Amino acid sequence: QVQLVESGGGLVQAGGSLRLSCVASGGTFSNYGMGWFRQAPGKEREFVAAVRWSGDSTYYSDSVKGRFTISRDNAKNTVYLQMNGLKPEDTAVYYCARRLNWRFISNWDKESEYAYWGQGTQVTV
Amino acid sequence: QVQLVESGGGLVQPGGSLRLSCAASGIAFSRNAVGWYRQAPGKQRELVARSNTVGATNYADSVKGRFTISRDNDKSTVYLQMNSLKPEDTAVYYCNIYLYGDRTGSTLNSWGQGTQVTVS
Amino acid sequence: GQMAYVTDVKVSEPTKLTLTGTGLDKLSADDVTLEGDKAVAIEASTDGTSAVVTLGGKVAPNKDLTVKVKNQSFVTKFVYEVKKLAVEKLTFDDDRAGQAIAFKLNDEKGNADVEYLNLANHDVKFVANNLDGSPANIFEGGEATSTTGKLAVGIKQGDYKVEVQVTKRGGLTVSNTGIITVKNLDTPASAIKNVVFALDADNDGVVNYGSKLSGKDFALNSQNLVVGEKASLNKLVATIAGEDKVVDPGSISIKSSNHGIISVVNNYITAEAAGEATLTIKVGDVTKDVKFKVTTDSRKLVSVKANPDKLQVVQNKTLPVTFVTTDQYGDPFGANTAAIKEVLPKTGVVAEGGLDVVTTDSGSIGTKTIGVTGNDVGEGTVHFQNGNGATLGSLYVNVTEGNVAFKNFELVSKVGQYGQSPDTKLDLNVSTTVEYQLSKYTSDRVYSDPENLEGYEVESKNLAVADAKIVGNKVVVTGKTPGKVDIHLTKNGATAGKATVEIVQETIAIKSVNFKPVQTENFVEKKINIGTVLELEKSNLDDIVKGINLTKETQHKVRVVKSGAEQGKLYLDRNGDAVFNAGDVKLGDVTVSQTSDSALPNFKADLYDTLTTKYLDKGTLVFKVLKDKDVITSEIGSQAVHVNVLNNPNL
Ligand SMILES: [Ca+2]
Ligand SMILES: [Ca+2]
Ligand SMILES: [Ca+2]
Repeated sequence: QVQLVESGGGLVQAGGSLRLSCVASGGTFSNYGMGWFRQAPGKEREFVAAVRWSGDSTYYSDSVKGRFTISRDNAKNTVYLQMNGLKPEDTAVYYCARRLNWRFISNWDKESEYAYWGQGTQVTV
Repeated sequence: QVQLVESGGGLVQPGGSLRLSCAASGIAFSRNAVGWYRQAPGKQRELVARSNTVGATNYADSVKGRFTISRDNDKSTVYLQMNSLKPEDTAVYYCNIYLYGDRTGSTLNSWGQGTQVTVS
Repeated sequence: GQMAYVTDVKVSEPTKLTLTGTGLDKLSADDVTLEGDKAVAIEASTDGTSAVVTLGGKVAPNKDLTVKVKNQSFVTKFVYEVKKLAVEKLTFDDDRAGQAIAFKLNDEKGNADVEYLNLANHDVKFVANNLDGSPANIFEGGEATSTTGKLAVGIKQGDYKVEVQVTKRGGLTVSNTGIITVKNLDTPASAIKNVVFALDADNDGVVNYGSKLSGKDFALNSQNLVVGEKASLNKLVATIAGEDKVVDPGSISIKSSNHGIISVVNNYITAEAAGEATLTIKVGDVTKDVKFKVTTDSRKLVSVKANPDKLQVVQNKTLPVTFVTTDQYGDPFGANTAAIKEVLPKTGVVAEGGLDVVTTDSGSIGTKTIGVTGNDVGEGTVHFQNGNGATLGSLYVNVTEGNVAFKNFELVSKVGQYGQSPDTKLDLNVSTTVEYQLSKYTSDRVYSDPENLEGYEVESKNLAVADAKIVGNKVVVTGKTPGKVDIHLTKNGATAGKATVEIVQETIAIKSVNFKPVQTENFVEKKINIGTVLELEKSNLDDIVKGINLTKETQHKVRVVKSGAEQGKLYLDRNGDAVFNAGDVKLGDVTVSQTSDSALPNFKADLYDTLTTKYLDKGTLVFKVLKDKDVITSEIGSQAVHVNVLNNPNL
């Protein structure tokens, strides 16, 4: 099994920026897709961003498009997410996820396509 | 994998006839219109004749009456009866699918080596 | 004519146009022409506001197309927009060539053509995976990815998750996933019996398999080809799970030991040059070697044989003679009128123009049953000659004087066999009917002709066992249930014929059931179902049932229908596909009920989800195996499951 340890969540102000990372440890990191998900206290799980196993294509949540930027570093097996202009309405626990399937790109926003999950870092704006 | 095998070309004198054959493979033969195309030395490629999936034929006004195209879905083969050969038919003849809207077969990726037709 | 008005023309698929308008139900395919070709089919909606027009070919995307519908003209362009994709849930063989991952684009009927998609500026990528997410090397070249979808020959069995990604060149990618199964589709044959090759005698590329041949095609008797001839299998019989059967052509492989003598393309063989070559026919993992010879001697007619070769016929009566015409190799030869000169004897036993042996009928090349009419009384031999006067064969004909001294009720299969009993055994598995006739005989006991059955009546003396009716000059007996039945032919209440027919029908059935030993269920969360009482061998489709003892030996498996209205139906899976269909035999039904004293609120009659024990369930489930679930007295056996969830003390 592969474990996901995320770090980079704190207490930012209305209109600032915060960067959070996700270090994995198991097998080949460059062959599976990465996805950032969040769950506000009292609401259901919602997709925020996804990066293709091979880069060159990124997906963004319709409510967060233009503000956030997902990127990856296969050399240091870490998932990155540049949050710009953070607002209070997106206050949620930011969990991270790695895809089960080798080189699959379809259904980047569906929970079924991710077998490994993180405990989530709290980001309170 | 696409395969196109032409045959039937000859060094026949003027006025003669040539039975052109084509054994096709990998081109969804029965689901496509097929046709014979020709290319003169130092000239563009043109569609001489075509036969759609039900046997309905079309010809270039340059070869009407003299050329008749036939197809066989059971053998995936195309035939071209070259009656009354005029020197103006000097070209290497190729068989391929015909896509509506293309006309010259320019959009196609795979072609065979053709069969040389020489009428003195 | 009718006002048909088109307001919009759109190329919705590589081969189809969609028209919008009014009165489109009055348009014929001929009314629509694209780039000079009339459409091949047109399917309008019931309101006539739209119509799908099928073209005689594929269209090149982003190319100007002129579409004419009656006096209206349109210029359109096919913009192929892949919006959705569906990967087929197909099952493949672990060792078979010519297999590809199938998929459908948008709402198209039929599989996407990867080669066409490439010409339409779309690239396709396939990604195979084991269910655990790891790569699977199932594509050509022992690979996990593909650009064509073609599968390798030698795949490790199991289930696979495959993804198809179609991307427009310089545009967006559309992708979806699917689950395929890699099984042993292969025919599990233990032996290859009869291998019948047929000549493609009319050189049309078509040789029927599993049915009557067409055109000039004939089944070879020999293993000789003439150079330039082509041939293919008409049937191959193999022993599959103890039964001989005509194998599916898709399961046969044919290889030549010498390609310069006989070459093979998809089991279609070509005689390349004179000499010898061995054809190895492979079905599953069993093989048969067939040694062929390629000669340079064209098939010529050498033999005309008659069955019977000695005909005794009454004057003015007609009797059948079967003629078999053959070549120098002993193979069928289609003889036309001019091929055989029928030299009639001067005694006049056969009339001038009374016998022309023509054996060119499709499906029956080289064989024909022809009526021979007795002309002048006497004896004589017809000689069958070729153009050069050589004798190819002969038929002796004895024409006898006519009268009627006897009328005997006879089986049509024993016609003209004086004194043979009309009594017969009719097996309903081979045939449902048996035919009789009232045969007329001369005072010299020579079979003349059947009696005209106008004015006669026929009666079955046991309507449940069989029915009997007069069809022309025959009595047709139709068998219904096993037992002995008397058939009576009469005229004005006088007996003209009697026959006893023993109807038999052997059908494999359940003799007994061995249920699993069952114990009282004292705990919660225990699932109870058909598997609690019957030993199952799990399947992805209908499960195999063990312990169902049958009345006959068989290698086929007993299965139970997993779901639907027929759930619980036990059947002998005669084709081995884990689905109840084709020639499978229904053996019975499995049912479940709770006893009258039961307290099981979550009980369900579903055999796979009968009960999951919960606090204070107490009762008894009775599982039954019956020959028919609708006849409670057809019960073969039962097994009860006792439920007593312990919850004490309970103050
Ligand atoms: Ca044929
Ligand atoms: Ca004759
Ligand atoms: Ca079956």
